[PDB]
Amino acid sequence: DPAARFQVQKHSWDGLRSIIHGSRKAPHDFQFVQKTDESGPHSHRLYYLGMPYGSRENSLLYSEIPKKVRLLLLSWKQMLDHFQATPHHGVYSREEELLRERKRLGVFGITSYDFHSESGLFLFQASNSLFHCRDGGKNGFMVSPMKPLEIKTQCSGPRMDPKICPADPAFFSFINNSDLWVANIETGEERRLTFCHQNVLDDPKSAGVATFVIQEEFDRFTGYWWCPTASWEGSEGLKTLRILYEEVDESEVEVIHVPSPALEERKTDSYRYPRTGSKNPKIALKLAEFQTDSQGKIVSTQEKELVQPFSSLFPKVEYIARAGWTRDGKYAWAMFLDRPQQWLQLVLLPPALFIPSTENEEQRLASARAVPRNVQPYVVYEEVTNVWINVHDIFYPFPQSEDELCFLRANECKTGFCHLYKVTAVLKSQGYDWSEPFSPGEDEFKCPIKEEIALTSGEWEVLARHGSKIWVNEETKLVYFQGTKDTPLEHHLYVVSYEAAGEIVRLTTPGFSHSCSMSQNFDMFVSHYSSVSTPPCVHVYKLSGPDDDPLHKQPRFWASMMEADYVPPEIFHFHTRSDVRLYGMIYKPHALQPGKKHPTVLFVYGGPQVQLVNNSFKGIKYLRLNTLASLGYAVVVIDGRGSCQRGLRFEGALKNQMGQVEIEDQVEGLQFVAEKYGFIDLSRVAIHGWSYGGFLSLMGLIHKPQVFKVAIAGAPVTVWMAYDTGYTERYMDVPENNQHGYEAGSVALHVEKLPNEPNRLLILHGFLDENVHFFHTNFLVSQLIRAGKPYQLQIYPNERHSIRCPESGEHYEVTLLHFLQEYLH
Amino acid sequence: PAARFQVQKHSWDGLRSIIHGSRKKAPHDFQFVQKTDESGPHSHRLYYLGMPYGSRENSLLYSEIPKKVRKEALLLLSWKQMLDHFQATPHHGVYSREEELLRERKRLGVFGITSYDFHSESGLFLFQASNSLFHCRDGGKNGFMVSPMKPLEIKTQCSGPRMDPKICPADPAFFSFINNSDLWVANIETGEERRLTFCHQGVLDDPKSAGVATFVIQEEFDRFTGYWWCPTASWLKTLRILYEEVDESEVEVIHVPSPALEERKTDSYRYPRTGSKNPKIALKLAEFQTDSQGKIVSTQEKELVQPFSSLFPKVEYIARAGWTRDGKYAWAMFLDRPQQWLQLVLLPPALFIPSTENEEQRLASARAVPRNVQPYVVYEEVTNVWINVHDIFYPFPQSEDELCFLRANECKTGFCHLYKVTAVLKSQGYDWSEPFSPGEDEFKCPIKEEIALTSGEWEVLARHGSKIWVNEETKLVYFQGTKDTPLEHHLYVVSYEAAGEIVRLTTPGFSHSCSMSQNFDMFVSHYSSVSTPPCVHVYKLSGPDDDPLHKQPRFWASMMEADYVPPEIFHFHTRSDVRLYGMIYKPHALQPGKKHPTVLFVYGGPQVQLVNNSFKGIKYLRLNTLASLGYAVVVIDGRGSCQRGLRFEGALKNQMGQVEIEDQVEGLQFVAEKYGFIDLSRVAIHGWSYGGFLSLMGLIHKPQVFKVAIAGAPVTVWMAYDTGYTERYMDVPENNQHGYEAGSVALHVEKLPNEPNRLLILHGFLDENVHFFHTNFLVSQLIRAGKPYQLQIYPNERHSIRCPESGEHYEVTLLHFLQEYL
Ligand SMILES: *C(#N)[C]1[C][C](F)[C]N1C(=O)[C]([N])[C]1[C][C][C][C][C]1
Ligand SMILES: *C(#N)[C]1[C][C](F)[C]N1C(=O)[C]([N])[C]1[C][C][C][C][C]1
Repeated sequence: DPAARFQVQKHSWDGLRSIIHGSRKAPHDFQFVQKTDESGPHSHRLYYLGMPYGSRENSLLYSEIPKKVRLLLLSWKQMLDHFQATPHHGVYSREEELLRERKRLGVFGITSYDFHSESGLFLFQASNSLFHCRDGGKNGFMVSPMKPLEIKTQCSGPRMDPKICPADPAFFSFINNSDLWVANIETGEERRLTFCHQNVLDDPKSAGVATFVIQEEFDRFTGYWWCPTASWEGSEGLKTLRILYEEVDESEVEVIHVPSPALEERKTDSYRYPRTGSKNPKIALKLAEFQTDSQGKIVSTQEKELVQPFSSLFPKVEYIARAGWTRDGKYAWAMFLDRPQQWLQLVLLPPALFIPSTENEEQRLASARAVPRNVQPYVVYEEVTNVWINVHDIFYPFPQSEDELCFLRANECKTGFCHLYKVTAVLKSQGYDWSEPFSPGEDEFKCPIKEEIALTSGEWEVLARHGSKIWVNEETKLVYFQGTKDTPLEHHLYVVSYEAAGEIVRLTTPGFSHSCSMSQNFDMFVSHYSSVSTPPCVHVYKLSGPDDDPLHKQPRFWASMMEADYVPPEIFHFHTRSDVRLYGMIYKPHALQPGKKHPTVLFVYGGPQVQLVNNSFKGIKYLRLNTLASLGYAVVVIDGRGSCQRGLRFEGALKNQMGQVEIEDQVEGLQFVAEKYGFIDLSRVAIHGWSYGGFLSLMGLIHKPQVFKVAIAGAPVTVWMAYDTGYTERYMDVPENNQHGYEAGSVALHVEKLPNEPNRLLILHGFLDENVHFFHTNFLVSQLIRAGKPYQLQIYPNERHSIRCPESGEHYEVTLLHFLQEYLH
Repeated sequence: PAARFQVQKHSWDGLRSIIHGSRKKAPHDFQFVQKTDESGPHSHRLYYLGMPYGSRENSLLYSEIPKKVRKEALLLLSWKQMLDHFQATPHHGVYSREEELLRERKRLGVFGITSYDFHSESGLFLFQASNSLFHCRDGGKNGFMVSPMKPLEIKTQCSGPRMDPKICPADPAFFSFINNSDLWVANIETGEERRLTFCHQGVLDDPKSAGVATFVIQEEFDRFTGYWWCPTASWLKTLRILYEEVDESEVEVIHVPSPALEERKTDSYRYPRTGSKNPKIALKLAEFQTDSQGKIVSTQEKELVQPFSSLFPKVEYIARAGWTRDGKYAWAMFLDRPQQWLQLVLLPPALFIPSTENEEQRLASARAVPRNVQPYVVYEEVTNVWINVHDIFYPFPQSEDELCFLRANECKTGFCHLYKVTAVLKSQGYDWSEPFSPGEDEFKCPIKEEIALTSGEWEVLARHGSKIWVNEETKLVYFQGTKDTPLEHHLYVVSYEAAGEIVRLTTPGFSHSCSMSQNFDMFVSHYSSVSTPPCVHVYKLSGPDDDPLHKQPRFWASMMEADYVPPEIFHFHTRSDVRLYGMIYKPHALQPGKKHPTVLFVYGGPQVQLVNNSFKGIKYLRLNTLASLGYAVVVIDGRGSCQRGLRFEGALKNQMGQVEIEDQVEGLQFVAEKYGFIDLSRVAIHGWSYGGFLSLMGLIHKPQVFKVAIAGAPVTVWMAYDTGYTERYMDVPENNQHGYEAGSVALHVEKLPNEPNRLLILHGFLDENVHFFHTNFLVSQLIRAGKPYQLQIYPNERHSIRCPESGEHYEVTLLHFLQEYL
């Protein structure tokens, strides 16, 4: 009991600063391009985004893949010649900074780019502007880097979301001031295609734009999609180009004010923020045509809209999750969702279904009568559930060979795990009088399913979210994908035949988790892979073997791109009293002496769409947990029920009772860790997490005060009523439908249950947080004062939902160390 | 050793009960009205605003002053209600935005009726209540009631609040108000309403306003009104209103959070930061004609015959305005942007012509204005330090071609004193139809005489509601002042005819807040001392009518009477021989030889004196509570503080932060030697606003003196504070780079402590005076230097913690922070 309890060494504030300062002192976004020159030594050029160790910023790079190897390390050749993509002092525009928050982009420089393979044209944002360069194809392969040519513009403000036109690389598109524009890269000609935008709250219409809740909660960063092929309709031979697009009216969506980064100005910015229960934007898919002559001059432009309203045709639809087109350009498609997020629909939209917009009532019925009777929406798929629809990206339509459609689809709600299915929907025209107005039935456009074959199955998932995707080879009839079949703790690359659902073959080595990228030629892949114990590598594997059995191509290591007082944690697992396997992670105290009992930090997140505990390298993002361990803290992480990678039913334990299930699992994990490992002092446990983790830190202190001595709640969710529609309604329902659950899970309403003793609660929040508004902390403090309750608080004035600036970051870590040092006893 | 007194360490529940155990407005806004009835038993009815001990809200009250009182018994007057079971405070204490902000600008803590207007002959009372307007009739033609009457609400077609109600002096059938930043008028008898200005439309696109005091004018110049009734009618009959018209277009906007935290919205505010543009301003006139039936016939919008910017090129702020009692001239009190040059300017009504968009009509009216008519600059106060705005300006009626007036003047000698002045109004002759450029001293009247009525090393009180009363029969001016001592306000009287004997009418050993009968036969004094709680007594002025200067004030009757240990006032001299006054709370149940930990409670900015001889136990209960636990609490009025004249206050000029802490350290070291109980090893500095600023300056510049600092709502960056206050003491930023930087505590964060537990920051989130930005930007810079801090926010609080539950939490936190860390 006396000598048994390990006392942490108490440092001064400057001492802790030096400790934090001392502790702190990869290739992605790939494009495989084959070289058509047998006499040269290189088979491919691999293009990618990457940040070298010497460089400040992310940039466009390339490596040369050789034809024969005798351990190769590939050189990182620069593409742009001494180019600063990041603007002066890292100070982005408002639109571009907010895109970086919605995409969680910590890195400076070029973060997306667009590529067109045949022409070899690269298109990207840089310097709060647009830029381009040419390599490969007709332009040829460069040895030395080339300066990227800036694209001139008559538009004022930022040009967001550049995309090259697939049908014609002379053309490209962008968003300027919430409208769709198009332009000619060769001639410099620009043309505006939508006219939704003009002042501020007085200007609620926008076009080609994903709104806040769509970006943040549905992972869609665009609301326009190029048609992939061109028509040649007209009198005298003009070429037509199309863009499907989301139109938005935000009139009835509540406004909130968030402070500007320019603190000296003392202003806010206005923002359409749909809180749970309140109105989301009024939405529509519209179509935009434009014609071109043989000289590349944009002749005419047209605004088209659906022949009947979007709200009449699709009466139950609340959000457009995803959209695009078939590869031949025959149909546009969309992925729709109801407001509960328990009913999804994959809908085809023929171009003939769209007619020109006019304000005149006479003209619209003429164009409506001119639409063929056979033309209509075709609902090819319908996913339904008692839990919720997670949006899965995978939807690969095969080109038709009319009257049916074959496609691959990721589906979780059928069995409870996300799996690939091949589906044939039967397209049969009911015949519709589009001029006379129209009320659809409950299954109005629902295609019959001819067959639905399961390609994958089991107690494991195909990855289809947060950038995971399939690669489909139509020669060999194989679908390449990623998944958890080996284990929840490791991502792995698999291959399976979509023709014949037989043997799934694993192509990545076990004991590591893999983030993979395929050649469109299917001859080689990259895997950026890692483990808990080993830092990440990036290797190039060539798929080799006889062409008579392409399923069993043995992956042979070709070459490498990246290689290589930190002590890794140990994964463990355990069963709850209800027989549910939970995984956990422990960092042991460094230089441990058995028999000692050490104070413990329960690091938590615990919300949906995150798995903390898996077999990949943690020392980059979670260095602070190792730093804690270097001082003699036990650090424990538990993936409780709710967390992702374990299918729908595991996730679904949260449904309408957020806060209620999670802490019990965390307590069980903490008590398991106590019995297994001999070094936890349960008298000195601290709970700590950001966002949902801060919410859970507060729930731990409220419901389990004898378990947790202190709480360091970062950016916490204190009032579920103040969070958005998309996230909150999905897990917790609308507020009027779940009064008991909203109240029970709102930490601000249970402040009487928070401690009478001071030094047991530290709150942290970013002042500029536009995700979880500082209100949450403000309102928690308001209620803490009303109940007569002590608290400590730290603001980060130049910081949103994450602490990006290093000096702020170091200060955060020093404070945490001091709070634990002085008060965790 | 055993000598160091250690405070008893309580749990948080313990400190909460301590604070709750400790905590478990007087008659003001007086009107004397004589009873015109020899047979009846009462000489006067005294009307006033007041709040009984049982009652929640402030309300309109009266007492009956009897004709004879028994001199054996001490007679206590009854507080009779005017209104019959009336709630003046709106539902849940939730005022409108305009009305809540007026209560912040006035520091009005109390709920209910905070102002009212009275008309004496008719007996009409007019006042805001229930976010609406109300009236009742008593005295005069209406007669004197015994029991209370229900106040009649005034119906209106206006939407939103009706601000700033005033009865027309010339005709009590009429009254005025502000609705949506424009002047309106209405007839109380007939219910007819008429709008007179059209500056506001239907708030960034809509910058013009009429009849409105802007933010900096309310907050920094003590003017809460932008329109002034003419006191007489010309003859149908015309009635007049002088008004300030205002354009806020070029004034920067800032966003402050709304009280509705759930909304997560802000409110826009024209906030002129130091160096940036103040409003473009103007005096205009609004006339309206009435028939014998009380119908408003016609209305006219009038403007000065030449522009305001051409006539008065150097004038930046309109400090005050009004009219002469006969209605002959309007007048205004002007100021330059440095605030070192003031002008009292008379403005004849004939100088104003109808506004028209037609140039031909404007030149018709412009040619028609007489050549002899003009502005008359009757006074000019100028200084190297700054012009404090003094209210006192009494124009005598003209017994033409000259003007006698009384004027309070501080810049002449360095102390504020009464002078009788005769200006000669001689008409220079002006071609008003052609435009022209005034130079310096263009309209400067010659001074015939300027006689000093008062003089000495002491001040006449003329700010923050202080005023004179002038009796014209007896040729006496009654006033208030510090002639006896800086620590006590006292009532004096002196002849404006013959500048001779100043006679004191209030008893020494107390500080007095007085109000005179306009009949000069009796006064009220609301008075107190450091040792004794406040009383409100009625004194009758008695004696021979041939010698009115020596009327002996005899106590007539009383209105208000009354583990607290009062502090002890002291004084001492600096190394430079400047007398500073100070206050100490000794530790309760002191054992001499013990050395106790100490709280230096500080304010230290301009326009405040903390240390005087009046009761502190109401407003500074927390300082006694500190003392009850064994803290020494020391308060020092350093150089810069008010009540000491201009040169003492002027020690601040262009070096805020630099002089004040030295005087605080000197006072603290003096207190150490004199009183045997200060442990200088355990000294904390604590203050709000300027005090928080100084608490931070104490920690920066004297870290070996002060162990901890509890900075409340601090001024951390002088560049972020307003024009009116900052430019006056610290100049423009372009003119004082060295001083702005030296006095900005946010820029010297490297000098703040490396050790944690030495700095507690506190701030109201809804503070629209000292924006939360100040704390925010201090924290931002604390992070950049790698410096520890603790922080507390008040989410439902502006510049003051008004809500009691917030207040208790604030006090508990302070006790815990001191207990653990001092
Ligand atoms: C945090 N984290 C906040 C508040 C609430 F807990 C959810 N949340 C989010 O950031 C979500 N928008 C993210 C959804 C995508 C994957 C991570 C969480
Ligand atoms: C505080 N107090 C704030 C900041 C600074 F100290 C000045 N200040 C004020 O509120 C002033 N505008 C007041 C003027 C009238 C008398 C008291 C100070």
